[PDB]
Amino acid sequence: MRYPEHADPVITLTAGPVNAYPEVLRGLGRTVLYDYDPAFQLLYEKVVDKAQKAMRLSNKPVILHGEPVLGLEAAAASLISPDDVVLNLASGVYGKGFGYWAKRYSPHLLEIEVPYNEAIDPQAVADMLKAHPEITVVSVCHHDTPSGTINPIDAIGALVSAHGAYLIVDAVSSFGGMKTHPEDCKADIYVTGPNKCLGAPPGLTMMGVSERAWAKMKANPLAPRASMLSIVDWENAWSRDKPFPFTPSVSEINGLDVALDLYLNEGPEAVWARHALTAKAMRAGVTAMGLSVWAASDSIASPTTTAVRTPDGVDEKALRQAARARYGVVFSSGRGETLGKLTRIGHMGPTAQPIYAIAALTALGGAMNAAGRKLAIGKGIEAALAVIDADA
Amino acid sequence: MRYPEHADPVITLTAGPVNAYPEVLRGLGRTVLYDYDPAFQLLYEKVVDKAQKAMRLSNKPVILHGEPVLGLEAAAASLISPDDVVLNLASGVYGKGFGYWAKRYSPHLLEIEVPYNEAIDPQAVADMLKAHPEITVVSVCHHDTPSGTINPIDAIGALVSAHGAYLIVDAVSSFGGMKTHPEDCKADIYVTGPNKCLGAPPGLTMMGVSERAWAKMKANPLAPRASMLSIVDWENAWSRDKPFPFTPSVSEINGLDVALDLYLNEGPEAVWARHALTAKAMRAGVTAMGLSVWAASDSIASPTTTAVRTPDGVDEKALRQAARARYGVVFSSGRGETLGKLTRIGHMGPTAQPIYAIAALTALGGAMNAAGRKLAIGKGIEAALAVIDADA
Amino acid sequence: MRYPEHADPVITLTAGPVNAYPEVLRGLGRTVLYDYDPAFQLLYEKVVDKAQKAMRLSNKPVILHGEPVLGLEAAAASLISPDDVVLNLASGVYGKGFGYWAKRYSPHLLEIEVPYNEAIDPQAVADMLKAHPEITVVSVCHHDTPSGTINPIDAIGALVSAHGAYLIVDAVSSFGGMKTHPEDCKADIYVTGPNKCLGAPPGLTMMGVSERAWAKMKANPLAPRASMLSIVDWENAWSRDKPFPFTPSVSEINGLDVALDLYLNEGPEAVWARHALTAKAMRAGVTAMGLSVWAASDSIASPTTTAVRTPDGVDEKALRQAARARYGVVFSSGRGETLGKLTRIGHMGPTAQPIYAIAALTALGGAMNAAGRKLAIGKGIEAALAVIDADA
Amino acid sequence: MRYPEHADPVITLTAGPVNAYPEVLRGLGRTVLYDYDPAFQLLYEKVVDKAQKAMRLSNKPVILHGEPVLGLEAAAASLISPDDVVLNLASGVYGKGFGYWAKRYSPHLLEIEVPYNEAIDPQAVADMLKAHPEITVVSVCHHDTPSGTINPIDAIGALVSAHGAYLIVDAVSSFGGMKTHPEDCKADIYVTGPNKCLGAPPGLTMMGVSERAWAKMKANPLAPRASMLSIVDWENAWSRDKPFPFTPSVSEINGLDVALDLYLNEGPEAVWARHALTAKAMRAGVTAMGLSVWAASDSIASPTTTAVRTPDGVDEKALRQAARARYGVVFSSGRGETLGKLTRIGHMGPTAQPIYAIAALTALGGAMNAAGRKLAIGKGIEAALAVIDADA
Ligand SMILES: Cc1ncc(CO)c(CN)c1O
Ligand SMILES: Cc1ncc(CO)c(CN)c1O
Ligand SMILES: Cc1ncc(CO)c(CN)c1O
Ligand SMILES: Cc1ncc(CO)c(CN)c1O
Repeated sequence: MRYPEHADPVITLTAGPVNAYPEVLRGLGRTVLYDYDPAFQLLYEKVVDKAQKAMRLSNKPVILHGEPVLGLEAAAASLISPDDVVLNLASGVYGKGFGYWAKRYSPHLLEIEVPYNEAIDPQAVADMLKAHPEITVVSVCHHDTPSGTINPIDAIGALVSAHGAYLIVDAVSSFGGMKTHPEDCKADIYVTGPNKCLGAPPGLTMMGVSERAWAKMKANPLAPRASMLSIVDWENAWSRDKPFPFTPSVSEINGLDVALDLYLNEGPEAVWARHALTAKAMRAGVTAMGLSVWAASDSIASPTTTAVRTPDGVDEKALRQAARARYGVVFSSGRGETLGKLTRIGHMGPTAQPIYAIAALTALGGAMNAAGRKLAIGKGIEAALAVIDADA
Repeated sequence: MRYPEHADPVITLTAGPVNAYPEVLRGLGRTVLYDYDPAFQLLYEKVVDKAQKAMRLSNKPVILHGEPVLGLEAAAASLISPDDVVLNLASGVYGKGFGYWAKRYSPHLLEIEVPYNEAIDPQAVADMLKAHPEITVVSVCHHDTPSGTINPIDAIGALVSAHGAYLIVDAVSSFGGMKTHPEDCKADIYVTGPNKCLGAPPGLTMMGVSERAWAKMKANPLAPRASMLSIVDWENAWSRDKPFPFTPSVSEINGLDVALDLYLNEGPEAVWARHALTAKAMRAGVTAMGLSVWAASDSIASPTTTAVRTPDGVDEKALRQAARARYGVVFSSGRGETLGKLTRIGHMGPTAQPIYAIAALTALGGAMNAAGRKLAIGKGIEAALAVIDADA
Repeated sequence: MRYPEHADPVITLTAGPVNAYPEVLRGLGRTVLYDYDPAFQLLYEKVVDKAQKAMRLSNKPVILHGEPVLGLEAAAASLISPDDVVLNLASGVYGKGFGYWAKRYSPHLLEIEVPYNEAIDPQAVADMLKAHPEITVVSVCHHDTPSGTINPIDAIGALVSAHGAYLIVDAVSSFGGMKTHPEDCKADIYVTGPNKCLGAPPGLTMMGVSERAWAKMKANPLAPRASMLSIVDWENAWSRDKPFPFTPSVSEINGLDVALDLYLNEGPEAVWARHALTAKAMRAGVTAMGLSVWAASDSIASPTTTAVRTPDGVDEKALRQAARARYGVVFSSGRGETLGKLTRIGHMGPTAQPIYAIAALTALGGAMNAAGRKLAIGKGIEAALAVIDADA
Repeated sequence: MRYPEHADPVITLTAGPVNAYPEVLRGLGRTVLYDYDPAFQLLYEKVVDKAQKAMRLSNKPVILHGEPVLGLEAAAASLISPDDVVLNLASGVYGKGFGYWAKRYSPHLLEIEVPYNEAIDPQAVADMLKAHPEITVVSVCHHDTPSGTINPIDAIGALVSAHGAYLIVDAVSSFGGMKTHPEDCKADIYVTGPNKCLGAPPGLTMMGVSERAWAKMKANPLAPRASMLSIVDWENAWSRDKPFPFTPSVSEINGLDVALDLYLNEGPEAVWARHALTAKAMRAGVTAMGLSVWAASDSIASPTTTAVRTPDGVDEKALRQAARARYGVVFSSGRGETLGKLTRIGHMGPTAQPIYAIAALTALGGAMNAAGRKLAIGKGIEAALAVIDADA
């Protein structure tokens, strides 16, 4: 049998979007209230509170009404002034991408770049900060999703703070899937969203903003105001007694409310543990069947996405097409420089369950063997199962 | 009895958000596909196709992934450059507000302004264009929602086309509720969304873009690129064979898909008819009970919102609070310069049914009489019912 | 304009089914678990607990997996033995109907019957019990829905208990809409369901069973066992550690779980108050516009349904057809003997809000006037509004 | 990690209930119409029409408003009278169970019984009918779910028709998952429902009734009338111009409407193919890892459920508990005489996709090996995958 391209798949095991939690799907269908209805004003405030709790934040996170690219662009536009000296850290497509936004707002850009299967060395950051005491802003990506690798943002954040500089963190594809919070890495702007590990669709940004970041932005006359890019205009919008700069995405708020409930109710530590275990099983299976994990070392592989290096001679696009057509299972391609070079299996929110690693490994192996590889699929499944069983 | 502020209301009869069509609420809970899944790529293309059909467009409308303030800001930022001389037409909050964005992108701003219960006079537009050959861009709001009034955008658009200028039209709260289309008014940029008459929640922008506008925006070094504010980045994203500049709001697209099906299946003309009838009945009831329609004339009153002038001396905020607390019915305040001057009752999508005008009249009259007015509520209901019963 | 018969209506204001609460609609879409999954076994037990709390029951209510006709037939089949002497009380279609089931299970049937707009006199019950000391079972209907009238079941229950007889109560269309509980009327079998005032669809029965009723049924070898009609087989099915006699209606259980939450969370007393107020406003409006409430006295009119007598010369079916076609509002016909003689407007769960009485009165008046009546519709609305305002 | 019993599982792979199709879950949340609303009357008629098309029926199927045990009990109660001599065919729990209801309605019962891993032999049926001209009714179960085995009902039905007897067929867990229709087996009563292969929750019965069966039931003084158990009461209820004996399960009808659309739109043959492939892959994997399929032969194994024999010495209850606790995968126990003897993995509707066989095999193998077995799980997965990859 074959699954047609036009028809829905059986299991979406991508690095996001994945299907939302079923409760979130129902939540998206909640009553759409007028945004100035008192019941909505209360709800919105409560949602900010839940987000604050989930992010372990000492102050209120800002919700912005676009998917997280909005938060990242807004952070650059607001926190980077023309006299700032920015150090951008690039270990993949998103990290490198951010430097282009930094250069938009300040002509002074320094960069540390590593190969797109490696991680930034905190010591290299320290060496750079010593060489360049003029640095005032540092930007880093936690999980550079198209690479499935993780940067040590807490160690990096400690060094940025030691140098009196501001830290911008992209944690879009890590928050909620592993231990990470604005406080942990001493972030001044910490950008995430509910559309990766939290199991909601794309549409909203969740942003931690330090009191020092608030001061800097509010004193910056170039920071966007009366603009979709404005962070400062949303400063007090959490309050039931305050207006919204523009109309909030009411249904997305309903979805986020449920996503936060699910996360908080399950227990963040338990949620992180199942992401890590699913990924660990996946990597063990990949290696056992004769494939290679993309990450330069196991230690930097993401607990929320496994990137698998495309073997020589294998057409990666055809591979994904075959996994879907044969088994109904959808994986992600790479992006930019990693496009065509790897395949990504997400382990995110609803898909962060070890049984999904088993399904993924089988479909990946099956498609690889259809492409003429001679993988030991059974061996891969047993290796993955051994990881699950050893944690039991 | 009293309805608590924290509890949900019984009927939301605002000028938006209103509760979405029940089908749309269910639609929002459809499968969230990976955005590069072939089934989603096809779905997105077919949603753009539906929007093109709904908008009677000769070319593809652009969907932007924020609520229509994004469309309006992006249009200013992309189409208006400092060489342009902008004529902004202002008869209300949104019309005047657009001038602020125009001035951000060009120092040259001329305006025709009328009080916020009037419509722009096409003779004044013709005269202004004649006196100012230097005008290159003209902006106008179709339904300036906080006033419940309509501008004659088709005649205005023809004058603008004859002059040789670009036209930017805000049809956020008119499209889908009355006859209007980019073609009808020779729009170069026509901004709307599904969150007023189309009965979806806030989150997306539907934008008609003329071939001439495309060329102007793509030529302009100052037009946003690699930005939330970019229209040009999204030119080819409708196509199943093309990537997305950033991740689309997948669940909002599911909602839009349903909203467009409802509209096209019902028949746009039939849909416009019931908006207009609901509004006509509303206005008749308002006048018969002893209140005044805000619009300077009945002829410019919107078929998608009835704005009712607050009797001098009545506390409009307390009035709305009373309507919700006594009867569970939610109305909109004014906004900006109409705040405190009037109350708005929306007739939009799911609320554009004449029986809702009856409910609105009773709650409005009841709240007014609680504030010491002596309205003839029965007379109001009978006048509204006569309109319904007379409809041919 | 006209609403086609094939298309959905705007507002369903019948005596049930009405549209479910929106939360219940979402709840019906919850995960369908295996009935022997431990999470479902726990859920089912919790649902019984919630039902017990809502019914103010000293012991567990039984949920049966058919709409309440099942409970009523099962009660007759189980509690009525061939040597029982049954007194059936009939003030309408359902009360009279029950006597046919009683006669199925015992040849000994006595009856008190009153006209179908009147109520049973507790004194007549007392007189009958004195005349016939051999009576062992008495059956009564609380709200005989096709009549929109209420029997004094607590007073009647006290007299039945005084005579040592068992009491079967049909509270299908009263429970949750007014103060009534098995304990209040000393019921031995108390049959209701969530498909009237509780705002869920039809499918489930909620049955209070006294310990004395349990003893009687279990000792009755003719009581249905291994049967859809079995109550006794479900005795222990509430327990997470016990099996289900047959497969429960899992999705209906999900709906009931939400319905109970809504009721308990709002506060039963507050729920009853809004049913009573909506009905009170409705009756005041009916009378003021020149129509007649069917009930012989206002005191016996149901707080959950208003039955309106059809004027001479008016085609009641055509009337309902016109209310729907003209205004999109759906009312109930009568049933059996009341069919063609009255129209019913329900005030049940989601429709038990006074603003719906206003909509109902307008559509009823409008349709009556279309039929050549000359009703004072405005006067009716004002009378209804006066009732609402006097409770404020 | 461990999945708590109180928390939801990851994948329900039981022989039903399984989670409903996502479209059905949404369908259950459709508007609940008044049952006498013309739009519902039409909808109900069109749902019966869809069921008739799905069942390839020459006449209208009857929908009864309880899960299919209602259909089976009602069929016994209506079709079997004490003059009848019933031949009950028993190869499992449901087959044997039906004999109990037969005996309730006629004292004359003959039976052909085989052990609960076998199928009824059509030669034995022919011989029995020959030896017993007095047989007037024959009952058979198509898929006796607690055994995962299939009886040859088409050949059996032809023998029964030749004999001149009525045939009652239980196709609850076969219809929609393999080729079978009332016509195919000359059924006089054919009982099924949407809660197994059709991917809806429990609550409705779909019943094929022959013209001959109608005449027999309507003649029988003992057939239930004015009863939950009545088939005869429902004969004309499909028609938009006819009343309902009691209130239909409106939300279940919405669910059924969607389930039938899914089935008819996909193509019944295509649907049967994927059930059969999923099952075939499952059986291959079970055997290759070292376990035994319960069915006496592969040829009688159901394409909608794989029953796996418990290795002697293994605690089957603890096994299922382990599969859920370790892997979040839910399997069915046996029932009655198969309880403790085997574990069942359903392949039904939404779970009838081959990738689910892979997940089931891994969780089953993992749980078995945790109980001290030494299964070749990798080998099992590879054998299952080979079946998938071989499918022409
Ligand atoms: C690492 C990362 N950053 C930012 C974004 C923008 O939302 C994405 C989404 N691909 C992402 O994966
Ligand atoms: C006329 C108008 N324009 C733009 C917007 C921004 O979405 C709104 C919404 N108030 C509006 O009513
Ligand atoms: C009073 C009454 N009793 C019993 C039933 C059976 O559910 C109904 C539903 N019409 C009813 O209204
Ligand atoms: C074969 C069979 N018959 C009847 C029923 C009653 O619905 C079931 C459900 N276990 C079944 O599996």
